Amino acid sequence: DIVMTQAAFSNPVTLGTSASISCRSSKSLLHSDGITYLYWYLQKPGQSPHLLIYHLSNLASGVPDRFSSSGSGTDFTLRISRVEAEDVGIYYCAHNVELPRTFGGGTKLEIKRADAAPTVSIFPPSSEQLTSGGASVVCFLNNFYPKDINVKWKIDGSERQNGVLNSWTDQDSKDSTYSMSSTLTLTKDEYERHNSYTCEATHKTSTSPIVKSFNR
Amino acid sequence: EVKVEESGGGLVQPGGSMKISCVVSGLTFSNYWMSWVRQSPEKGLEWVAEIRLKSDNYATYYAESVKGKFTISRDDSKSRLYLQMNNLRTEDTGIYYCFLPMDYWGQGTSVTVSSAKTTPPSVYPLAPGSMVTLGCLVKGYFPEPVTVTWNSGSLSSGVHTFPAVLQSDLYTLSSSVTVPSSTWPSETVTCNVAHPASSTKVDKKIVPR
Ligand SMILES: [Pd+2]
Repeated sequence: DIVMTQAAFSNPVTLGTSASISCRSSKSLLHSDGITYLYWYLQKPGQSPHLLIYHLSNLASGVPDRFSSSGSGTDFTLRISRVEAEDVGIYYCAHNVELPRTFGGGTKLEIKRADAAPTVSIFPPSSEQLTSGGASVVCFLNNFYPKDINVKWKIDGSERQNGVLNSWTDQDSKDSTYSMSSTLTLTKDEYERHNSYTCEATHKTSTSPIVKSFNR
Repeated sequence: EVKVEESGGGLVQPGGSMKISCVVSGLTFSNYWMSWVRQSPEKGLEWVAEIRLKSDNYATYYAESVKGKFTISRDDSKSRLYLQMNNLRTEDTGIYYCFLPMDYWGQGTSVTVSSAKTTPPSVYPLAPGSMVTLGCLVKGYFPEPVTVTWNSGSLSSGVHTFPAVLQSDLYTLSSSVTVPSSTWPSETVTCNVAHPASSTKVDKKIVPR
């Protein structure tokens, strides 16, 4: 099989500046017919891949001319001239000179933007969930930048790690931020043994955590 | 323009079988080559099978990892492609796309190969105890995926659904929506959750506590 090699990640790219994505192929893709059969696909978050560039340097219909591509039979470069929020996603290179058809691993474009503090919201368990015997406490830490962030749960002032599960979104196509949910999963039995529930977000945008709480 | 739309995915036991298909519109189907490409976090994009045209005696090609297991076929009169997948293993779990080399992709259909059982989600409203943030907790389901929308898709901006987390062979996820304060509860906000594998469609109105 032809191996298409591309790095997993790009150094974050400031909005409005240049991104460059490399690919190489273990076999020349330059055909006797003049064409280099190298293709680029973009997979935006939650989307299917779509064709970006074909035959090395040709833009697919609708693709913005901020996109361009160059290369030999074996080494290739995708350039986006002035990156926009919408361009985030995973960029895949592919050949079309034989079977099997193979793809590169994908290179994720990260956008760099201004630091943004998270907006924190905490939610007590629904009456419905409590009827079912469950008590999950949810905390959303929304639209922050950069990606790195910490959440701490407290029950009646004491730190709780047991039953905490965290999930991070991919970078937002619109504002280039990230969001994270932290869910504290309790049984109704344990939830009703305490009163005050707190989630605290620590992010580089302040030395003080953003603290949200409720009393049961 | 061209539309490629897969169906037939779901859950099956290791050793079992599945048959998926896609229908293509907006081009003359019989004139295009047809392939299936699967996507898993472990292997990325993986081409698995391709079928050529009636003039090629419907010639077929397979990835070495699935030869003998998978059978690709097409019904030009119905504009439909099929993949028959036998003796499935856990590693055959993935999103399967119809890929018309090299220009078109479908939206994928999810195939899970697992001995765990299908379980529908329980859906619970997240209400607070200038903008207001609401949510839906979708708990205790198997397999992936679920889809969450808000007001049947009307609320699209200010929404994000977080990746599902697996515990004890059940998934949980949440979705958050942020709207202006005046609008809710005055106007209704409802999360709509679908879990194709159990044929569950649920709507949960978010009401003030
Ligand atoms: Pd090889």
